[PDB]
Amino acid sequence: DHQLLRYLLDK
Amino acid sequence: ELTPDQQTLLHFIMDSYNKQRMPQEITNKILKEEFSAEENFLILTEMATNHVQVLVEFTKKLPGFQTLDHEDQIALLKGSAVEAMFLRSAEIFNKKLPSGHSDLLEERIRNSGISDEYITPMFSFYKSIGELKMTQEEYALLTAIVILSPDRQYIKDREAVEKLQEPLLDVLQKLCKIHQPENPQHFAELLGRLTELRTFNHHHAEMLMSWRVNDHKFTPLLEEIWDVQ
Ligand SMILES: O=C(O)c1ccc2nc(N3C[C@H]4CCC[C@@H](C3)[C@@H]4OCc3c(-c4c(Cl)cccc4Cl)noc3C3CC3)sc2c1
Repeated sequence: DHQLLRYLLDK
Repeated sequence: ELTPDQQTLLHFIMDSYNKQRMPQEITNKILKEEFSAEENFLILTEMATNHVQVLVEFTKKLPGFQTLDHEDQIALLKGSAVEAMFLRSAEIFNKKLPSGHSDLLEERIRNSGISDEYITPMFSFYKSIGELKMTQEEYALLTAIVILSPDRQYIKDREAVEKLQEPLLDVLQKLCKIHQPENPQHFAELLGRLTELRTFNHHHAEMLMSWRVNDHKFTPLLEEIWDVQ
């Protein structure tokens, strides 16, 4: 969980 | 009366919402590809992973989201992904977006391994939604207020989400007088349809398991946001 959601949130 | 705060806020959201388009080369696949159960599912999977990204980018811009608790930021996305996805498709079917290719999109949904149990109510919902004759500004605000639901599982600071949500409800509240003084109970109708939309969370979890036991897989992004094991 989180890993890819986090990644999209930071940009 | 629409407060100046509320007019800018509103146009800012239309920015995010209009900015959310998925490329044509992707959505052209709805019309272009063979119609078989397997290709229909593949394409729904692809529109969905792409859509989730767009979703995140829209949510990110929602005022005060970027300054929320990180753990809650995730709880909201996972909490609202289905409801928000169902509203987007509702808009496609009701507004007949060219790039949504609605008739063919319906054909694909109707032959992608989903039980009749779910198809029937899904399309009842779309029909009812359309009958509200909502503007693009309303679809947009509802999506915003759905994403920022403070009643989702695992939220820590509920009240901090309320604060981000209440203004949007207020703006929608107004739009419902201002763009429809004819019918009074319009805003309340919207909210009732939200409740109805909530019921699709359970249907979608059963849909996922059926798909999975018939050896369909999703993408890593969908697997996260939908909690696929
Ligand atoms: O901006 C555009 O132009 C545009 C055009 C078409 C389009 N189609 C979109 N979809 C089509 C589909 C209809 C609901 C929203 C999802 C994104 C996508 O979800 C398909 C779906 C659903 C689903 C369905 Cl079938 C109905 C409603 C909601 C969902 Cl999540 N469940 O699983 C899946 C994938 C098979 C794993 S977004 C979009 C934007």
